[PDB]
Amino acid sequence: VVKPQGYKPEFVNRVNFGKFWACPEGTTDWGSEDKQCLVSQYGPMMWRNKWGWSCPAGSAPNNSDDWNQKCVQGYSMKKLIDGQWRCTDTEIDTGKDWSNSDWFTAQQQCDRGNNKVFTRRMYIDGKWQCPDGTWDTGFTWSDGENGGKQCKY
Amino acid sequence: AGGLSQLVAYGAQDVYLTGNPQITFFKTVYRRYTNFAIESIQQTINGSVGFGNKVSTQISRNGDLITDIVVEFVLTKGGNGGTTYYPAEELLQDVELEIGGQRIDKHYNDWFRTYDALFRMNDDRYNYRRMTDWVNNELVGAQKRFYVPLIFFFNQTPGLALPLIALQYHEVKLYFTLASQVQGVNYNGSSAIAGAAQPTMSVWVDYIFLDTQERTRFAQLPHEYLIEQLQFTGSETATPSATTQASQNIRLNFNHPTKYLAWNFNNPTNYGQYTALANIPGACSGAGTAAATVTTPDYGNTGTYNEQLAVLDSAKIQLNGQDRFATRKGSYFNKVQPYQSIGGVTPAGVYLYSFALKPAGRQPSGTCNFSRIDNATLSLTYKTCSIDATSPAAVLGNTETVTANTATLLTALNIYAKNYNVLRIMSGMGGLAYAN
Amino acid sequence: GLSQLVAYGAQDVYLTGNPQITFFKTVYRRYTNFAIESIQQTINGSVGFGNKVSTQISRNGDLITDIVVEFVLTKGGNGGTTYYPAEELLQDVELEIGGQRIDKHYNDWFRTYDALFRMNDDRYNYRRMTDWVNNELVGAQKRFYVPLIFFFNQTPGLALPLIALQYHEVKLYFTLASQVQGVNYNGSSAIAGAAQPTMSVWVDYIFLDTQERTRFAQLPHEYLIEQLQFTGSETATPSATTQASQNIRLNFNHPTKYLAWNFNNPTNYGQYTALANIPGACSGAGTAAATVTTPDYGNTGTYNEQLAVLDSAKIQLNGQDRFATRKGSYFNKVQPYQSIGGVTPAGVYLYSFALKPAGRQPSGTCNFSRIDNATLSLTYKTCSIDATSPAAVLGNTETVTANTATLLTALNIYAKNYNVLRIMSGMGGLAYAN
Amino acid sequence: GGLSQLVAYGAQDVYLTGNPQITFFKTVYRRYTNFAIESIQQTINGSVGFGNKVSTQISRNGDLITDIVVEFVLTKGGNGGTTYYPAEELLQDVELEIGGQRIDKHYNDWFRTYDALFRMNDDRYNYRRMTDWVNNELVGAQKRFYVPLIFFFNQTPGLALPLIALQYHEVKLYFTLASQVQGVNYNGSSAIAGAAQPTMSVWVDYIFLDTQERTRFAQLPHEYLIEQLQFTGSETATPSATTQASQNIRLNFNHPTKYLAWNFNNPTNYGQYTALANIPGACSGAGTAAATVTTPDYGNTGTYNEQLAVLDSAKIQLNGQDRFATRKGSYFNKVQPYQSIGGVTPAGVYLYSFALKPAGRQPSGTCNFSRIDNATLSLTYKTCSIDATSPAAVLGNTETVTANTATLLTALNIYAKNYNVLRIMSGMGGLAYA
Amino acid sequence: ATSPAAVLGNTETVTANTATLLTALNIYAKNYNVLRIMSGMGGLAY
Amino acid sequence: GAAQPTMSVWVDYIFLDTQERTRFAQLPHEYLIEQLQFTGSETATPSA
Repeated sequence: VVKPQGYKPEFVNRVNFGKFWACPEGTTDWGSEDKQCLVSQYGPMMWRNKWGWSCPAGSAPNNSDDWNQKCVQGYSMKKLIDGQWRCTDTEIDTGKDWSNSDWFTAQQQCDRGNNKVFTRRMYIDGKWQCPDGTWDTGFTWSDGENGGKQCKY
Repeated sequence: AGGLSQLVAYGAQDVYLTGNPQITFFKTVYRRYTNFAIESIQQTINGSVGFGNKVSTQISRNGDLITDIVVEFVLTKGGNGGTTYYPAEELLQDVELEIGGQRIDKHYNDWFRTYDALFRMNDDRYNYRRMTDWVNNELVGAQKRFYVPLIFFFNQTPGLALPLIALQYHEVKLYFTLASQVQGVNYNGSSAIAGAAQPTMSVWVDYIFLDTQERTRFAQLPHEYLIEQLQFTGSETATPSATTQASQNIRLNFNHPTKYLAWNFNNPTNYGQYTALANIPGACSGAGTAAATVTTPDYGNTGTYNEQLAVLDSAKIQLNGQDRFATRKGSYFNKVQPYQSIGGVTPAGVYLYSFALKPAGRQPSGTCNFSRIDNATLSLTYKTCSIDATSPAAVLGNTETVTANTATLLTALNIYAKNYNVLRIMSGMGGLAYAN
Repeated sequence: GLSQLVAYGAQDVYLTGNPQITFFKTVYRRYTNFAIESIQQTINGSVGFGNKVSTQISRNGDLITDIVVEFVLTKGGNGGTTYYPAEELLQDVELEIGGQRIDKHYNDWFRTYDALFRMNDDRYNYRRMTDWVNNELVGAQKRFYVPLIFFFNQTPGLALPLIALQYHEVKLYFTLASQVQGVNYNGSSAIAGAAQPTMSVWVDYIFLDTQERTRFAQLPHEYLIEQLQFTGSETATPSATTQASQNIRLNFNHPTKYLAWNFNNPTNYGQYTALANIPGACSGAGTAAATVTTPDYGNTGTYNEQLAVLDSAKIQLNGQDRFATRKGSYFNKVQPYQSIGGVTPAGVYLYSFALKPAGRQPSGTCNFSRIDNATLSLTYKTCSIDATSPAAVLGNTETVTANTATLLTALNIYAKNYNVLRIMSGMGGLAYAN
Repeated sequence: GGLSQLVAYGAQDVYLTGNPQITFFKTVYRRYTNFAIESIQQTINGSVGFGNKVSTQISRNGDLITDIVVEFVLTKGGNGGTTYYPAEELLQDVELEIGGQRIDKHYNDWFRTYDALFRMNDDRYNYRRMTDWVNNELVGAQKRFYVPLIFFFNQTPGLALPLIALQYHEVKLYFTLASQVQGVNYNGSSAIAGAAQPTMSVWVDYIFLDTQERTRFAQLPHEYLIEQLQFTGSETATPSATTQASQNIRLNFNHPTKYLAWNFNNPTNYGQYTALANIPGACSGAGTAAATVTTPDYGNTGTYNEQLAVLDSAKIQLNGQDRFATRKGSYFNKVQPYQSIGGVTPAGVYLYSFALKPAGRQPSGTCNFSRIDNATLSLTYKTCSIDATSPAAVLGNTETVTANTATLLTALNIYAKNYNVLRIMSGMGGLAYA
Repeated sequence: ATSPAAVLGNTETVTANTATLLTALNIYAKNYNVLRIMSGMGGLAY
Repeated sequence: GAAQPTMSVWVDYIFLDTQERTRFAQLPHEYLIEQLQFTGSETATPSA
């Protein structure tokens, strides 16, 4: 008899974007080192945190078993920016604020469609800076073939 | 690609529909029910069955619960096709439901017609007509058994099955009055039909036999059923003049939480006639030809959807001196109210006003408690009866505020109210809770 | 359905990356230093019709490739009387290395090979080098060039390293036909005054510079080469009243690339089809003078399958069907479509065991050295059509052919296989005997 | 079935499938630099007309260029059969200049010779359709012709010319239009009254590179291994009725030469490389009473009938030494291209390759004439004794003779195609070797 | 179209009067996609 | 015999250089725009 298999998540490797590394665009900046990028739509509630599983940084819990697929790829959180709990300009606020939703849908708020690794800067501090919740990648609108602006998850 | 291309097209807008899914559609779970059986059992009718006679029956205790009741009648046509209109409905003039000597409800042939006009529909309505009339161009002498279902609350749903078993000490009776005359059967307008046969009658009750634990529960527990009753009074119509618009303020002697009011204007001469007669193919005997008369309907085609032949211009319901709603046109009560609240087609001359969100259902959904309204009234404005009924150009080319000169024959007004009450059963006895 | 699947919402965004190669800037490979020279060989024995002659390839260069046998012939009759006569003339050629036969081709093989594997202008140019194709008349003299088609005669990649064969000689033995149509004989009738052929054998030699020449001279070498296997047999000749059938044992060995075969009338070189009174199908065809017993020699070949004799065929291995039985037209038209890309004349058939039998690179073989019973099962067409009546031929059915098709009594079955020619310590031979 | 072949596995399979290296059931792909191609019209400086010299300059609209097609609009000055590749004849020559340096130059005759040797099958036919009238068009007919250029960058993406890296050098093309074109504005020596002048336009296919490739071209130095054509005309040692003339022609060539090519011709009639004769297609009116052997059937000027070719035999000498044994003209006409190209070469056109595959871009053996102080082409001509007006005299002739009309082939054209290096740096380009 | 002099001796911008019978136009495009097979099942990427 | 009109619609397009095309494609925009509101009605019939 041959032993059955579970989710078996598919994870790619982070790439060199010039003086920094980041996860490729169809993927998310999941976990670290062994599992750096998620490819499939769900992944292994990575334990490393702060320590804590949420879920972690860029994915949110779903109502399932098989830890390997308990977080769904492509989300974040309200992430307070300046004085308002807005999603990043390139993110889509679902509307699931928290109070009007159950635990699973309350966490799945920003729908990071087409912006899983990089986003654009925001006119928040009056200076066009990297969103409060992300790392400040050195690229600009003049720089070609790199539409992402200061951002990384 | 293919169906899978839809599944993958997922974004924020979908979270609201399928995120953290709660249900599916691909797996039905059914509820387990009790063990029961149903049987059609004939009742014994006391008194003499015939036109104009009053007969009755005590529902035998041949089961634990009762629901459907169908009254069978056998009639023979007293003339050719086109002379009758729902004759078995006309025949059963009224039906009274009494428990333990207390009247629970009472229906009239006109209610059955009004009820049908408002609440039955499509093939249900057609099949209904097939059980009460001759609809296949039958000829004189044709014999048919008609089936008139009753429409008491327990005849509508098992949920309100009358717990005959819980009434071990109180009889339940059905009193039936048969009309003195039935159009196209024993009379043609005012003329008796020589040789007409008397009806044969049989009353059938569908009795539910419950298995032991369920049976015991009904037999021993007290019960409270939220059920419906029909309130009804006849009024004289402020029959419109051919010269002006009559108006009328009708006191509504109704009580209890009322789901809706319903009413019609009619000509008592001809059962089911709620509209004026006219020389157009659908509105009179011989309509459309030289032999046409606008004093007699083509009985088989008594009803119509053409409101030009109706008499209500507008109406409002006033409660304790205050208008309930803005005055609306008769066509609003005839077409919109039932569109919104029932979903069928109400014939001209029949009107509905609901105080309920879903009056065609059984679940209470908003009622007007007339027992808390010191003085409710129905205020009507009638159309001017100036149209020469014998001239299609006038009959069909006229205005909103007018009707046929023959509309003045619609001298009677029937106002109904359907309300809720509670049938309370305990210790083998039961009578409807609220007195008024 | 409890297996794992992937949504692939952006699988391709995830799988991209940088360019690997650019189309607009070619790098040419630096190659070795070599030169090519065409050198005449000495042919021993008298050259003439029906004679057996031979030549030893002189050690003039280091490696050899192309070999062309030149012949000079004069037409023994007018245009329409010859058909690839220089091909016919070289009845056969045998390749011997170290005294061991490596290969051997036959005039009929050259005809079959050409008919099946050459194409377009190459086939035409080939015909120019072996026949008279511009309506030449009696006495016309031409030099013909018959290229050989041994493995080393097709690619430098298999150049034979004579330099690495210091103890072994390489020879070609050539049999010249006793008769060549339209040159010294018209059918069975000798042509009085016909000239004997002039013959010359040319070998194109590769001269290598020191580093490569030394490696060849000193190192052992293994060349993947192609050999022909062949034998003739009697055909279960069909007739007017019957569909003959035949179980033919295929006495082949080695990992075979393909089998090829034809039926023929041994009387007339290259005749693989029946004769008929339709244009080009017989001498005088289309006219009152037409004879359906003699071909229009200049137009011996045809694509009109109506004149072919194979109804259907299958190949069995170890007595079992290798593929479902297919019609003769499958072997004639489809196999070549799929495997060669040229056009094959009626009467010539192919069944490949290889994806690309026309190339050098192995692409699937049938190892007959591991097969106990290889059998070719043929079903022939009914020979009921009156060949002298064009309507009978041109309007016929799938299962029939010409009454004159019964003259195609000879069957030639060929096979090409891959062996290894090994060279070491100045000597060489085949890696496998069988 | 197929399984019966797989199971037949043993020792002789090891060299074919043991330790598999590749699988034929899986394609491997390469991520290529993104690009696009756009067709852009260049203008012509100078007046377009017969006998005029006009030129263009290729603008820097894209980054690299490849194909160039010259369009011409011509009318027929006579009926079908009066023209022969007239758009090819018209474009007398094209000179390629980069930075003012002459890089290369093609001639109408070269285009004809090139085609005769290297194009084939339907490539050749489709080519003819773009330069001639091949659907029996009549006088007054007008068509647009497309004459592709054949400079090294016009044959492969691999040699796309780096206009991008040539900041300071323009690429120009000088086109000479023939003063006369047969069947268009002249009929033999006679002018055609009312003949229209050509309409001309030069089209260049530009390659647009992505950012990354574009950057590399701008910053890196480049070199390309490219082809050049060397060409000179010589008088033919005209043969005659009583003799086989011979001639030693100095081959004034340099650089690594891929191959030599040559033909003999009648300067009056474009593309005529053979003698005229009263045999179908060999002369105007050939085969009938009106036949003349002073004028060709222009529409059938080319032929594969060698009997009309002038050359008997030839050899190439390097510094007075034979390079290969003397071979017959038919060897250069038929065998050389069989071996080296795989197409069919018309009579009167000859090829001698120094390369294994001269038809390709990749060098495969060259004769560097920069290291040969005195190369010579030695030609022997046939005896011009055959009376061209007597079909039998021609069709029944011998190897060493030709038509009396072969003495009209007074010109000899010798070409050499060689390899040089085009270097690009500092915004400028030019050749590495003189 | 019924007169060879007109058909064979004419210019670039014209055609046969019978060319008006060519009333249908067929346009084809060949493109590249990905066929994927996984765990016993398959279909196209997009 | 009146003829029907022939119609054609021409749009004048602006092609921007590289940096601007990029910004316009990616940045959000806001414009004040003008709109025409229109209500047709009967004129009180003018009287003599």
